[PDB]
Amino acid sequence: SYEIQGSFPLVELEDLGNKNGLELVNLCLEEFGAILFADNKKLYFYDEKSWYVRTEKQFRYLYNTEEVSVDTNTDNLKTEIKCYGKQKENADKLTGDNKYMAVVTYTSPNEAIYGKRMANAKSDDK
Amino acid sequence: MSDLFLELNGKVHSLSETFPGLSVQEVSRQSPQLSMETAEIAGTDGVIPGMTQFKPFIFSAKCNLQALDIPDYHLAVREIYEFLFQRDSYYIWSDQMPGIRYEVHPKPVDFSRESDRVGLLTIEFDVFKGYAESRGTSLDPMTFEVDLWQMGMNLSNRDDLFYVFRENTFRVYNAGSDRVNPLMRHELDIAMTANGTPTIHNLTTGESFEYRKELQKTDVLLLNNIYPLVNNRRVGKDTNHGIITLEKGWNDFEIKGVTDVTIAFNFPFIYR
Repeated sequence: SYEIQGSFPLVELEDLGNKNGLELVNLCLEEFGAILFADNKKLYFYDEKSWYVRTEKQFRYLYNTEEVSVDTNTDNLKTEIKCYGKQKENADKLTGDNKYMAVVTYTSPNEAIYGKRMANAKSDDK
Repeated sequence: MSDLFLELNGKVHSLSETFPGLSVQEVSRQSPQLSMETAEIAGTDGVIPGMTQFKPFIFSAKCNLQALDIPDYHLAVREIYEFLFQRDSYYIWSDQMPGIRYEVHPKPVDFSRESDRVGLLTIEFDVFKGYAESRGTSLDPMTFEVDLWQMGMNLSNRDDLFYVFRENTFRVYNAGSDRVNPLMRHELDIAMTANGTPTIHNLTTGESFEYRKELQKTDVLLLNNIYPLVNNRRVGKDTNHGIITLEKGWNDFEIKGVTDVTIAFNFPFIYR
């Protein structure tokens, strides 16, 4: 049995089905951004707001912690991206970005701290 | 006079009686090996103790062998080696404290040949349970003719100690130095016969064992260690899987849901 506790957006999907229960549950978690916790055979699906509960317990250095480690990676630090929408019917007859009705370049504000770091273009044809 | 008694295969053998040429000079017992599970946090002082535990220790007996002649000496040495070293652990106790026994395994000890017919020995038995236990269980009566109880076994000289009860609320006295817990590989048996659906509560410890079926007076409920049975049939699925424990000293027990209760406790005392 399943229970839902929270608010989630609508997601458009193609030919849903032909999968086991766990695959569909993982798909739900990845798409709707839910968090799954199971009371034995009863699966509760929360959102970020209703999952975490604030507590007065705290982690203090030299008091109840021994080794603290932070791993930081900046191999994928990108602040600019170019994306293309669907493809026009007269794609062969057209040239350049005119092949797509939707072409947009997004630049994050964090560029002001890191400069322009543009990544490989991603294409969504839907 | 000192002597050492060995319980092996259900038979009690006196070391001096079995080997006439061998006499026990002295016995001794290593102190309990206390060990706190320390946890260290770098930058702070000292350690954070966990739960104190007790490591296995050594019971030693200094003795000598006096033989008639050299072939007799060699034969006696071989026979002593055959007798002491067995496949499985056995029990030992001493004349000095004949009410406390240890489950032990022998250790390699070499004869020290001093003359052509005399040899000194210092037998060492490793006791691995980490504790000593009484020779008799709680079911044995506290009577003189039983010849089992001695002084220094923490017997309360202020009130009677019985381990069979006929009412729904009583007190049971654990005289040992450790809390009797079957989860710690301790020996503990409860035999209760009554009518109805039973529930046993140890108030001092705060534990509760619950059985969820009707019981008749003819059926005996036996909890041995961590196994509950009725008529020697496992019924763990029909219980709450709780287990009771006996704290040091007095434990207040209350039984609910049944009438004409007859409950008996059978466990040995844990010393150290």
